[PDB]
Amino acid sequence: YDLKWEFPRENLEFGKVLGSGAFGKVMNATAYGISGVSIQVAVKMLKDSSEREALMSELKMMTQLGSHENIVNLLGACTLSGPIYLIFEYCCYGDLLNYLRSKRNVLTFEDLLCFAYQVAKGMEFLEFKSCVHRDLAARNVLVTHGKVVKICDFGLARDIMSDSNYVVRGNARLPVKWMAPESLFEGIYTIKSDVWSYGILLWEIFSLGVNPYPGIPVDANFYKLIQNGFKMDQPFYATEEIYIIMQSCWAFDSRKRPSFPNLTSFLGCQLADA
Amino acid sequence: YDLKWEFPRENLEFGKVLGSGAFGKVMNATAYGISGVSIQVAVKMLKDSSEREALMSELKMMTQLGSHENIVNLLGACTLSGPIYLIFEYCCYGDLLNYLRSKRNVLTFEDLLCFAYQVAKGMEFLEFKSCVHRDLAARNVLVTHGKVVKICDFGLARDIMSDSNYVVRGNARLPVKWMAPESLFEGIYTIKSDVWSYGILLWEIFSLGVNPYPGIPVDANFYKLIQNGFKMDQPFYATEEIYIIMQSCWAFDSRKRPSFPNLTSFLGCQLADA
Ligand SMILES: CC(C)(C)c1cc(NC(=O)Nc2ccc(-c3cn4c(n3)sc3cc(OCCN5CCOCC5)ccc34)cc2)no1
Ligand SMILES: CC(C)(C)c1cc(NC(=O)Nc2ccc(-c3cn4c(n3)sc3cc(OCCN5CCOCC5)ccc34)cc2)no1
Repeated sequence: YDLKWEFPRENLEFGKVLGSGAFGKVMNATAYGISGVSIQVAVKMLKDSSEREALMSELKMMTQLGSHENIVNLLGACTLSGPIYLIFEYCCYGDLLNYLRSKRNVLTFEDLLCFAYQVAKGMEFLEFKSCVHRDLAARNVLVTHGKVVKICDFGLARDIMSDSNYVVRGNARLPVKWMAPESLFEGIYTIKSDVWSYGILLWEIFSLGVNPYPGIPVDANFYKLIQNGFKMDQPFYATEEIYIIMQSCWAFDSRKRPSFPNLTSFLGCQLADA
Repeated sequence: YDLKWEFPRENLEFGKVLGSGAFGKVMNATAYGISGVSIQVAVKMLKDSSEREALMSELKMMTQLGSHENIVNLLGACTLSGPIYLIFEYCCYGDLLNYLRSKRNVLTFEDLLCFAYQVAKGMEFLEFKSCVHRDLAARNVLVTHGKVVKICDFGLARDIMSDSNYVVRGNARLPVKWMAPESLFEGIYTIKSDVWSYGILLWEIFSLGVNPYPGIPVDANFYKLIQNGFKMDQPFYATEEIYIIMQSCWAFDSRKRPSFPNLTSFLGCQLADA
C-alpha cells in the first residue's frame, strides 16, 4: 500500500447516501485538496472483520489497477486513524440502468453506441490488467458529465436481498441472467465469461433498460434453456449490425467469443459510420 | 430482349478456350466496336435445345440485371443469324480460387480484405436486384486488373463430372460444402442461403484457397455434422474480427445470419482500419 493515497479524513465533508446494503454504503462527499479547491467524491465504507478485509482487498486492488477513463477511479483513502474510507470519482447521474430507464439532454442512437463503446474500452482495459468482473451489468456502470460512462462495482454497497436479479443458487446469491454457462454450471469466471455478460449488457443498452429474457423467470427451465443454446431476440433499439455483434458474445464455447479488443474494434467501426 | 445488345458476330475474333464443360464453353475473343477500338472479351456459347434456352434464359437475366462493378458484366450478344453468343467483360487473371492458390504483384492482407469486401458489395447488389446465386464459391469469382473481383457463374461452362466439389445428392450434382442447411435438407435457396455460402467463401479467401472442411469427406457423417451445428475453425490468414464475421454467416437459423448490406458494413469497417 503506497502512502500517496492516504487522504486526511477531516478534509471530507459528507452529504447524502448514494447506495446502501447489508455490509456497507456509498456516501457523497466534498473533498478539499484531492484534485479545483474541492470536488464531489463518492466514498465507500462499511457499517464485521470478514468484510473489513474485503474492503481492504478492494483498496489494494484499485491502487494496483491504475486509472482508465471508463473506470470509476480511486483518488484517495483513509486507513490509519479510524474507519476505512475509499475515495472515488463522483458520477453525478448515478447508475446506467436507471439512467436509460428514465430517458424513455435528449438520448440518441449514437449515444447508445458510445455507451457500448466506452464500456468495451473499459473492459478491454481490465482484460489487459488481467482482471475479471464477477458482476458485469448495466447496474454496475455509472454515468457522468459529457455522456461518459465508467465501470464500477457496488458489491457490498448494494442490497442483494431485495434485488430480484440476484437469485439463490447453491450457497450464494447470483445475477443469473447475466452469467455465462461455464459460470452457471462450472463456477468458472474468466474474461470470456465477462464477454457473455457484456453481450447481455448490450441488450440492456439497446432495449433501454429492459430486464434480460423478459417474461422468463429463473427456474429449472431457464438453466436448461441457456444450456440448450437459447439466445434473446433483437432489442428494439438495436440495428442489424449490433445484434450480430451482441450474438457473438453468446457463443456457448467461451473460446469462440470475441475478446474485448475485438469488441472495441467492432464498435469503433459502428461509431465511425453511425 | 432489347435490341441495343445485338452485336455483329463478324466483329468477333476468337482466341483460346477459357473453360469447358459437357454443355458449353467460354472462349476469349477480341471485339471491335463494343467499347478503345477493340477489347478483350469472354464469350459464352453451347456445343441440345434443353440448354439452348438455359443460355437464352441467362441472356435475358443478364440484361434485366444491370451492371455492377463486382459483377461480370454483359456487353453484347449474337442471337439472330447463327449460334447464340453472350459477350462478357474479360477478366484476365481467371477465377479467384486458382489466383489465391498460385499466390501462396505480391499479396497482402489488405488485398484479402478487399476481395472479401468487393464480393459482399456484389452480393449486396444481387440481393437488391432480388437474385440468388445457387453456386457461390471462390471458383465462381474472377480477377481482373487492379485487384478488382467480379462475381460470375460458369454453369454450363464448367465440367462438374470431373469436379470433386460437386457431389451426387438425389437426382443432381451439388456443391455440398458451400451449401446452407435449408438447401441441403429442404431444397431451399434464398439470399440467406447465399450468406452461408459467402461465409464459406470467406474461409476460402483467408485460407488462401484451401478446400472447405479439409480432411473431411462428403458422406453420411458430413450431413449430420452440419445438421448438428459443426463450424470450421479459423483459417490461417484470418484475423480475430474476420472469423467472428465469418461465423455469423453460419447461423443455423437463416433468419439469424447477416444480410449483405450488413456484411458490407462489417467489412467496410475492417478495411478502413486495416
Ligand atoms: C471495476 C472494478 C475494477 C472491477 C472495480 C470497481 C470497484 N469498486 C467500485 O466501483 N466502488 C464504487 C465507487 C463508487 C460508486 C458510486 C455510486 N454512485 C457514485 N459512485 S456517484 C452516484 C450518484 C448517484 O445518484 C446521483 C443522482 N441520480 C440522479 C437523480 O436521481 C437519483 C440518481 C447514485 C449512485 C452513485 C459505486 C461503487 N471494485 O472493483
Ligand atoms: C452472377 C450472376 C448474375 C448470378 C450470373 C453470372 C452469369 N453468367 C456468367 O458469369 N458467365 C460467365 C462469363 C465469363 C466467364 C469467364 C471465365 N473467364 C473469364 N470470364 S476471363 C478468364 C480468364 C481465364 O484465364 C486467364 C489466364 N489465367 C492466368 C494464367 O493461368 C491461367 C489462368 C480463365 C477463365 C476466364 C465465366 C462465366 N449468370 O448469372
